[PDB]
Amino acid sequence: PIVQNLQGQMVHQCISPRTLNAWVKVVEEKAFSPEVIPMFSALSCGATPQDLNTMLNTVGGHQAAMQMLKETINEEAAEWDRLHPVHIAPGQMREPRGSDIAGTTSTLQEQIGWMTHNPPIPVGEIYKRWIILGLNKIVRMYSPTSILDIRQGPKEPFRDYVDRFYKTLRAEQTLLVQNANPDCKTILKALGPGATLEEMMTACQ
Amino acid sequence: PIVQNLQGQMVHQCISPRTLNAWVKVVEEKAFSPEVIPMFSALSCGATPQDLNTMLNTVGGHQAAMQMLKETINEEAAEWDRLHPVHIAPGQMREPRGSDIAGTTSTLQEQIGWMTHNPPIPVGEIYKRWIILGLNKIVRMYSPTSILDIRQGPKEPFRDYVDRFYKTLRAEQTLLVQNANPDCKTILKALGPGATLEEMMTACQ
Amino acid sequence: PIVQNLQGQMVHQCISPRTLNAWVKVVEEKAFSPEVIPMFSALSCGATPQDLNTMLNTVGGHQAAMQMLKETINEEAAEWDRLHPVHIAPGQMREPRGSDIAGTTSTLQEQIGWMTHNPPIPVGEIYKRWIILGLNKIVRMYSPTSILDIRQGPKEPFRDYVDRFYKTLRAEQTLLVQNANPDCKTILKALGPGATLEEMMTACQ
Amino acid sequence: PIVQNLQGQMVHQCISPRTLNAWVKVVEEKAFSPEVIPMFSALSCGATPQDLNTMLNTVGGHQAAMQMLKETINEEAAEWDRLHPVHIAPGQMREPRGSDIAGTTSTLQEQIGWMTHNPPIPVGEIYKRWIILGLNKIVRMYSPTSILDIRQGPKEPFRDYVDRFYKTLRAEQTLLVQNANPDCKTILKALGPGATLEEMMTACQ
Amino acid sequence: PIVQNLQGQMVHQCISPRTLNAWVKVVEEKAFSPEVIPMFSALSCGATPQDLNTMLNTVGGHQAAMQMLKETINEEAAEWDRLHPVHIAPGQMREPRGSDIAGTTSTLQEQIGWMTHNPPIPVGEIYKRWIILGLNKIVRMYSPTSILDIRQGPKEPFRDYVDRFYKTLRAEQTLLVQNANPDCKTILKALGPGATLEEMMTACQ
Amino acid sequence: PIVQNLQGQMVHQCISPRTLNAWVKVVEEKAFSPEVIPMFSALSCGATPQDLNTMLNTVGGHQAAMQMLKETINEEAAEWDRLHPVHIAPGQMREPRGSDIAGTTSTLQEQIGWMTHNPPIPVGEIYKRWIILGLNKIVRMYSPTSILDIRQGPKEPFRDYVDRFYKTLRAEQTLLVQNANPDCKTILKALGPGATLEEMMTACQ
Ligand SMILES: O=P(O)(O)O[C@H]1[C@H](OP(=O)(O)O)[C@@H](OP(=O)(O)O)[C@H](OP(=O)(O)O)[C@@H](OP(=O)(O)O)[C@H]1OP(=O)(O)O
Repeated sequence: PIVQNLQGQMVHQCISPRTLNAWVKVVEEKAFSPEVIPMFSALSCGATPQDLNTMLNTVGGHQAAMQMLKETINEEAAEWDRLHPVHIAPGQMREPRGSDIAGTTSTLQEQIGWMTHNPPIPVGEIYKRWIILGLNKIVRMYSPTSILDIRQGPKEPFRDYVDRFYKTLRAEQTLLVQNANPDCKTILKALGPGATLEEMMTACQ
Repeated sequence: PIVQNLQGQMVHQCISPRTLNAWVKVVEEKAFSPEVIPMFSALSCGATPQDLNTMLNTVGGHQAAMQMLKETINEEAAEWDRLHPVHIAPGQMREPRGSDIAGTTSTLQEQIGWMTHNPPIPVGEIYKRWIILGLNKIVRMYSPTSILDIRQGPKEPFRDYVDRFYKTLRAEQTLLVQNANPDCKTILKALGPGATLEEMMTACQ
Repeated sequence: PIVQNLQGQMVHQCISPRTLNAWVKVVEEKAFSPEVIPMFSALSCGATPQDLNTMLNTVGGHQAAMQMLKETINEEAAEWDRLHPVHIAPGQMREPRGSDIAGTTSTLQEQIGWMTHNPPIPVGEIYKRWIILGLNKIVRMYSPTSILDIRQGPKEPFRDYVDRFYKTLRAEQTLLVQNANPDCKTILKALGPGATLEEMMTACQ
Repeated sequence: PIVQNLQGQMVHQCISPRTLNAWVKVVEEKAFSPEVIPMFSALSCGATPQDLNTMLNTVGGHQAAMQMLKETINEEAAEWDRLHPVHIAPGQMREPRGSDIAGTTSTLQEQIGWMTHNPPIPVGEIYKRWIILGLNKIVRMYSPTSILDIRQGPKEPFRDYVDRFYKTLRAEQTLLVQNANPDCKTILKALGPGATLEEMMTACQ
Repeated sequence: PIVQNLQGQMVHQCISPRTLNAWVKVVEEKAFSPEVIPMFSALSCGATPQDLNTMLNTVGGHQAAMQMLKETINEEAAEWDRLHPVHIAPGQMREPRGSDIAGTTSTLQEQIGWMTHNPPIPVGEIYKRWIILGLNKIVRMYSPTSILDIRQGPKEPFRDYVDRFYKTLRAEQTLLVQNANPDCKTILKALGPGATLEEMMTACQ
Repeated sequence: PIVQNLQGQMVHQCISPRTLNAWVKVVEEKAFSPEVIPMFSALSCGATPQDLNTMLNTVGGHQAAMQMLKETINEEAAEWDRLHPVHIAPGQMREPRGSDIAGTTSTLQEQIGWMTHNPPIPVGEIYKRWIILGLNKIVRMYSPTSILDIRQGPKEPFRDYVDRFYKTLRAEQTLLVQNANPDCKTILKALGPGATLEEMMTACQ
């Protein structure tokens, strides 16, 4: 990553073993549950394209997902190249292409040079947006169940039903009342319209 | 978070993997037991709105609770907007709206700019107050038992009863004597009024 | 806590996740065994009143003990207010009351201001003394056995007996010879007076 | 490794116990699965030849692999010596030979001297390229199965098949359709040409 | 402890939770095996008397041992007071007594003042010598077996016997040949005098 | 150890609990497998003689080995004294003897003084060479099997045989073909001379 030292210049620091290990574990434990994406974003704070490639490449399973992600990255890179065509002056900074942003045709020195320029060309932030676009599609694809099949069981506590319902909506990126069991549905119908979630959960407790 | 370096300027630092992992674990282990709230407050010391959103978004379960929290945050944001209406001068700091404080319509650069201004606009401290308001309502809602149902068993040591009693009061946010078993109740009645808790526990040992 | 940086000014630092987790675990594992108190004192080195409240508030069980501690803290605060009455000049440091020292009516900024003043008002050290007074009473109360009931068994090695004896004395805050078994008691009587513990343990080995 | 301190000079730092332990574990757990190579590259960021030799030498098993790697390193060193022949001036920097780059005939002081020269001779980056060449050959050799033997089972979900297929291709460094089961193959044939992987996985879900 | 910062002044630093936890564990796992003493010495590098008392006081068991240690410390303190009698000038450093060195009648500020004086009065190093004197007596006392009872079994490999023999000598602070079994004893007698341990172990392999 | 701070002077730092614990564990887990030696060398980077003695003394078992090591160290120290005889000028640096290099008759202050002198007397590097000489003899002695007894089993995969073969050669510090089973031996004989290990392993797969 690129960090500010104790004296206030932006410098390159090695990715820590703690960071590397945290990412690999979360993917092992959680696969592409939606909460993996904000964890990815937090663990890659200040990342260079080189560091982002490290994090993706260190994943050993889920290789269908990692191929789908490469495809998304190649589409965003090709759209970058459409919007930002490029033409080198000795000693001067060249303009990045899509494949430079994705870290496949650029060196770590060029990446640092772009990211610490005045004004900077935030190649790490741009690449991370492409990656997250790709990861969101994977989360959606790996979602096991439609929101239409989340219905409250006859003996299921309302809180447990709402937890399943919002967990599914999150992964898929009045239905709550419609899919409630007969007993809660009655209670909820009687609350009247524009009830908060707190009020519905209180009523059905 | 925003920290002071070794040379005494306020600078942005990445959220640590240690911090991220501590929060996720405590929610996995403790759910919305009341002691989770002072842990949240301690783990988010110096946080930007971006960092607070990271911590909330990295929770994978309890999605009914996290929806209730979004609702509370939207109410506080709307009250902010009532009290502090806003109208940009090139290069100058804009005034934050509710959604800027909650980190949904502001960038990390704007958040740092507000929090390190002279004088600062403590957007992270303001947002954290809204979050804690929301978390306290959740703790109260998830409290399993009324204080009225905490009564000392015929064979239950007085200390164990008092522990259950104050654990429940804490989550719900002379009753102690009234709910004691016959044997302790006698002892306690005879101590006379304005006995300390130490004196009651000593007497019933 | 308040620490000296690498350049020698006293500055505020966030409580670490390592510190927070160490305290919670030691209370989970050891409850109010006497050795918990020197651990508390070591983990709270340089603490502000805010940090001390964090550490106490993050404990989830033992809520009878934490209520007894609040009582002790309120007594010490009221005695502070007796000895040090208070009357604000724009921009000037106000004098702390008992409730300021205990961190309930003071901000973190005021606490840092007191603790780093020339000369300082060590509000964190004062509060920590009150807490430790309260914790010692709890250790004493939770002591399972009287020293009078620690007697050496007919087959118990003398070393194991002495370990139980001094473990109990520590928690309760010639008896050793009197409570020894017949065989050691004989040996010990014959050593004559003013024998060291090393000499008694050697003799009874 | 060679790192920049807080004041911006390139200095030598000891390899951390965290780094050493991370590498040894990943080799214990993953052997020569392909994802071990990007982990090696990330854990050896800024490494001297001495540090790279440490990491290789601390591996206790897989000694057939570590002998094959020595062979590859000796070939690259001999090609270095072909391209860059060498001839010492008192106090002056000598030119490195292949065996200097691999750290067997150079001291740590010479290695730092080369790597921090203006302009630098990046002996650590050169050696790491040789090592990675050698590691890729080992990954290929230890690949258990040909891509030709990865075929979708009659009851195997398409996603699980694609995961095995791309895991194998990765280690070996229209076949996907040809090796699909009869049911998916039909669906896939009907999609028409130039379907993305996302579209094939959606269709076969 | 007292450490040098990044800028080269000697300053006080809080004892780390890592240090505190390492000590407590090693005593839990190893009791007073001899290797506990060099671990104590390494974990207390730069310690103040306050820090040394922390480390001793955080031990929960072995209270017979910790009482024996207090006795040894009181003897060394009384001998200090014999050799170095003391008589305060406003603002000036007082001379330490035995009980000041052991940290019972001195403040942390006085301890830092002594240890960082020019020239320094190394109260932490002096106290640590007293503690180690006391710990060595405990190791000796807790030694389970006399060296006279370490004899090689008829089926015991010579290496395993030598390991037990030197483990015992270490704790107790030609016998090796005399206590060998008949078969090795013959081999060893025939080697002739002034054989190294390597030669004896080779011969008996 | 002696490290460079953030400002570029060589200063003494305490051995870390992480370092201490890593060494003790690796000896517990691996005994004197050959890979323990490069781990020792990496964990003792920048060590003073005091730090090296700490690491050796913290090992609790293998006391026959640690006695053999003391013997080797005493031989190297006596050869040092032969090559470098010594004769003190008030305030001046004395010349080190063998026992000074091994840290038994020198203080930590003298050791730092030598190691940071201009030019330095690298007492830590010299002692570490003696230790490693001693450790290599121990690895050799504890090697369980002769290379002559490593032969490929009739059902043993060639890769597994080569792993055992090079693991043994490493500890002992055309035989490969001679000790192969009949089936591989045939294949290998037919490859012709000067085949690489990669080619032999490919052929026998
Ligand atoms: O790995 P160790 O040598 O035991 O030391 C570590 C380590 O910090 P260093 O990288 O400076 O060694 C940690 O880093 P990670 O391995 O987790 O990346 C860190 O944990 P944090 O990341 O949360 O800082 C930590 O400190 P903590 O005590 O807060 O766990 C600390 O251990 P000690 O400071 O106790 O020695």
